Amino acid sequence: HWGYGKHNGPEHWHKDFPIAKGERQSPVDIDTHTAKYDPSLKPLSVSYDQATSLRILNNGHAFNVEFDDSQDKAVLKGGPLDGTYRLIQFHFHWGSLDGQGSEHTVDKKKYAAELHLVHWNTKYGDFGKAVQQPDGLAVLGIFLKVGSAKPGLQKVVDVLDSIKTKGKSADFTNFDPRGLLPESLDYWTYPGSLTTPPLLECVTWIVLKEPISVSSEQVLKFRKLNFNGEGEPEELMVDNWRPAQPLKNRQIKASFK
Ligand SMILES: NS(=O)(=O)c1ccc(NC(=O)Cc2ccccc2)cc1
Ligand SMILES: [Zn+2]
Repeated sequence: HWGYGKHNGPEHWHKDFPIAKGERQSPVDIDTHTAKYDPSLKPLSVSYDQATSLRILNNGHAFNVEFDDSQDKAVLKGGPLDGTYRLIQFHFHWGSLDGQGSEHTVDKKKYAAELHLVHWNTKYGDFGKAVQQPDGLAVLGIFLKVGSAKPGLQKVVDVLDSIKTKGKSADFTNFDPRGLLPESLDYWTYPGSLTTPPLLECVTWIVLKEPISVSSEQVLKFRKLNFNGEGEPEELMVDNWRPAQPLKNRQIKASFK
């Protein structure tokens, strides 16, 4: 099965998922000097006040904090988007070292980690239908650098002991994802894909310019998770990122000058 190792990692994915070599794959390098300001972009609207988190799951590739997406409770709108996109889960990608771990890069710079807040377009009724549409998903990407702690991340860090291995879940209610956002909502946007198999070309990417800072102790706790199941040989869940893919016939737009 696919993963992030030498024998099943990103260079192999195309054999089971030929769209890996498609026309709108993610992540990409964001060349800041080549992105163009688009004055018609609207400000983002992040409306997370009624968010209902339910559960945290180690799925063997990352950990997901899942939300109740059966009503408009935590939604993303505006920016490049038409319509209302409901938050279904967030997760991270991270490195074995502070010098790598993000999926997107900025002028070839890699961050220590990257947060993905995954949303789907309510016009398609459910997530499984949305991933089959070119405008089905909107993923809000936020870079993490190592420095000061992010207080709003700590509740996530402290539950990780309970979901160390693949297939473990834990109750995770009343978590407020607003505590994971930076001050500014300035962003870059482009059309792309899921960054893991099945690599579907269904995502409007919205990547914030301002990173959040997390502490060394916080990211070290991410690196204690396991890709394996309980009772299987231990392999640390680190370097669960896909490298930058060719931009091809796309322009990255910026919301700011
Ligand atoms: N790293 S990312 O945010 O691009 C990203 C976000 C989500 C997924 N996968 C699913 O959510 C699972 C699924 C896929 C297809 C159909 C039903 C379920 C992979 C990558
Ligand atoms: Zn992701």
